[PDB]
Order: sequence, then structure tokens, then C-alpha cells
Amino acid sequence: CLEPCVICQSRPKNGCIVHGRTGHLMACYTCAKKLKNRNKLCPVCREPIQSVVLTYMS
Amino acid sequence: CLEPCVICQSRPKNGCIVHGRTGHLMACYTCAKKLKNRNKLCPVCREPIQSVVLTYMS
Ligand SMILES: [Zn+2]
Ligand SMILES: [Zn+2]
Ligand SMILES: [Zn+2]
Ligand SMILES: [Zn+2]
Repeated sequence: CLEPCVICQSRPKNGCIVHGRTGHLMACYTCAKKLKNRNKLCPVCREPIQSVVLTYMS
Repeated sequence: CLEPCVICQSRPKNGCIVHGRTGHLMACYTCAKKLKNRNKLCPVCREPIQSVVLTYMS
């Protein structure tokens, strides 16, 4: 799916939720960051967001 | 791009090259890891690979 950020649905999925050595890409960097600041869990696995990487394709 | 890992072209781009708080997604986790172990640079920006995240799209 080339579908947008699942939260805002207005921006691309370029906000990578890192937990250790695995990452989940369902949200934009800006949305995924708000989740971490407001102490929400990863929507994919409900595991704490350790950090957020701004991800660029090619 | 729905195109495969630029190195092996046999696995998806699920190997996120992290440098600071930005990541580059052009290679598979296994290919991007070999780059880090053999002290190669990020093919996108020729900046050192600080870590590699195994990324899952949802
Ligand atoms: Zn968003
Ligand atoms: Zn997760
Ligand atoms: Zn590869
Ligand atoms: Zn790079």
C-alpha cells in the first residue's frame, strides 16, 4: 500500500518507530513524534517508541 | 519505489540506514548490515552508517 500516514492520512509514511533493531512504518515523522512526546505506544505492536527516524526512499 | 534493494535486487528495501535522526531506505536489512560491518558509507549520501533498523511497512 502506497497509502498515507494512518493517523493524519495527509502526509507520507516517513516516520519510522524504532524499538531496538526493528522499526514500524505506518505514520509520518511529525505524527510518530507526537506519539513519542505524548507517551503513546506503537500502533502496529503497542510497544514503546524508543526513537523516530525521518526516513527517505531512494 | 516498489522496486527492490539496489544492491541484491532480490529482497525488499527494509534495511533503514540511520545517521542522526534521518534514515535512507534503498537496500535490504541484510545488504545494509554488510555495509555497516565492512565500514562502507551510505550509498544515498556517502555518510557513515550509525545503525541499521529492520523496517516493516503496515
Ligand atoms: Zn501523519
Ligand atoms: Zn512497533
Ligand atoms: Zn539486498
Ligand atoms: Zn544516507
